[PDB]
Amino acid sequence: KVFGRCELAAAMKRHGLDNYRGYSLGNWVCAAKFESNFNTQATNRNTDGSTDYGILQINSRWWCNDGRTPGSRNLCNIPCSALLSSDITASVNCAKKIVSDGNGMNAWVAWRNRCKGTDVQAWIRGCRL
Ligand SMILES: [Cl-]
Ligand SMILES: [Cl-]
Ligand SMILES: [Cl-]
Ligand SMILES: [Cl-]
Ligand SMILES: [Cl-]
Ligand SMILES: [Cl-]
Ligand SMILES: [Cl-]
Ligand SMILES: [Cl-]
Ligand code: NA
Repeated sequence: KVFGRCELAAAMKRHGLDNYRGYSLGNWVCAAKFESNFNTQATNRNTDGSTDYGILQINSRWWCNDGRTPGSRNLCNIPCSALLSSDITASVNCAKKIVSDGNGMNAWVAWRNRCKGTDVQAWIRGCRL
């Protein structure tokens, strides 16, 4: 599913991501924009052999199981395929664990490089939330 911007903001809020760990909703929407362009089915292979899955490009090195990432963990206790669903529940629940892991949203390199410090409220501007 390719979400609309406000549609995704609303779904993230529904699932308790707004201000989670102090990160406003616009931070999450901005991260999703640059990770997946709001496409739940996005996948990308990393140089290390791991793969990133879903709207927030969650990595199989630590967070989900895909059966083909040697030496990896599955700390969200989910198949990586769950992160591609039109229903964002699994991605949101896993993102909550990731953002709590110590480095906040810097876990998402694209958030650090493209969202951090910017006017992230622009991403939810105009939305009925
Ligand atoms: Cl957009
Ligand atoms: Cl915001
Ligand atoms: Cl594996
Ligand atoms: Cl393969
Ligand atoms: Cl594990
Ligand atoms: Cl699994
Ligand atoms: Cl949803
Ligand atoms: Cl933080
Ligand atoms: Na894994």
